[PDB]
Amino acid sequence: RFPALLAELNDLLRGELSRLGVDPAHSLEIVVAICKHLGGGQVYIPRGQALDSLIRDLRIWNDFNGRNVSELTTRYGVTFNTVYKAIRRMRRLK
Ligand SMILES: [Pt+2]
Ligand SMILES: [Pt+2]
Repeated sequence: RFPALLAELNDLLRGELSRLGVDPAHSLEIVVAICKHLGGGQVYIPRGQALDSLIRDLRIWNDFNGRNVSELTTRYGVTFNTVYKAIRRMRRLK
């Protein structure tokens, strides 16, 4: 699909680019980096809930510094249990 998927990936990127200001011409520069470091074979991109659960945990575990779980439960409005599960998740993914 890539002639078409990469084409879509490009338009989406230059939209979000100009959206954040950045000149919409650096999109192609970004599509190249994604494909260059991520490419090789095929990957299954999650759709709904699986994706949404991951985005939540990614946001949480990226704010974790090793000792701020209390701060994370307050910033994200979720329970200690939810935060610890996200953490255990960065850890498990190899
Ligand atoms: Pt790489
Ligand atoms: Pt880590």
